[PDB]
Amino acid sequence: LTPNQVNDELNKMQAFIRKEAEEKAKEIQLKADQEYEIEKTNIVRNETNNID
Amino acid sequence: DLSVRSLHDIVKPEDFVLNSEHLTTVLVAVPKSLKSDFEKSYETLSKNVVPASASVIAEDAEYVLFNVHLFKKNVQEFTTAAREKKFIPREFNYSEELIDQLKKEHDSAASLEQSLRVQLVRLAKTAYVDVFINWFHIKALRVYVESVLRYGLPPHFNIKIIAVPPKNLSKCKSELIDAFGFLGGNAFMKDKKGKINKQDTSLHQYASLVDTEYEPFVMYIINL
Amino acid sequence: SQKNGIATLLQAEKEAHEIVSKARKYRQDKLKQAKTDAAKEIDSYKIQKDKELKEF
Repeated sequence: LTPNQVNDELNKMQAFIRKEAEEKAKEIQLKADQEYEIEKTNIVRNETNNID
Repeated sequence: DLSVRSLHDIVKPEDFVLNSEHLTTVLVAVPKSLKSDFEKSYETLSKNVVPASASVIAEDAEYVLFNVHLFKKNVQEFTTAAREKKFIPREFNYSEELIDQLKKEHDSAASLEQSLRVQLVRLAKTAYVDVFINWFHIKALRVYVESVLRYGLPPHFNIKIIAVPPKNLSKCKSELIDAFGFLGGNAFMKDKKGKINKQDTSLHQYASLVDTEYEPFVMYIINL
Repeated sequence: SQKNGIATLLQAEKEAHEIVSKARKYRQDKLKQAKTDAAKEIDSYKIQKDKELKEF
């Protein structure tokens, strides 16, 4: 197809590529915040019960 | 012809992209009339369709085979949109194992037919000779035992193989019947000629297991 | 224009995939962090019980 349409699609496509990666990466590192806390409290709570 | 066909020998790293998972390639089997129609439509089928991807990688008489690159989520929208236009998608991705296995199937199939054909032509020829030596062993046996049954003694017989030139068989068979026929029957004898094979009747088959027409002396007819 | 469109996009794809790889890195470290920063509270808690015992 015609040169104006091919540059119009080119900016649109690489916008999506990054955006999807950024979105995914944001869920991934957010979960990482949650897992650190839960598992950190569990490791403490379990062994502080043994010490008591 | 495209209807089950996915290509695997015309791969390229840029006309067929899949190295992470963001981009994928869908191939579209497009009738010739519809070739212009695809070049115009390709971008509109789904959102995020890569620019200028639409090129005929391969072409046949009925169909022209296109590649288009696009985002993976969008492949569902792309395919459905393609079928309204009245194209037929052919799904093939550029996974490494796919390309390799289809290619393999072509090769493995040629190698199986090839090896086999050489052993098979050889095996029949070798079989042919053995079954020839064996066919004549029975006839020799068959004729001998029969001779004993019909003439009695002596057990010592005068036995010949007469080569008849093609189409003189009927004339040969008759002459033998006249001369020698009296020995095995002076009333059990009639004139006869040639060899006719049938399942209309069982008569005229010259055999000692089913009822046939009794020959006046032992004579068996071999057709090659 | 075929290997012009593919190229801009391939550069993007390797940069995209690497960002995703960074997040998994972060996520693996946080899970290690959990055990490290839990281990540090348990052994402080232990000598604290022992201190009030040795007084006893």
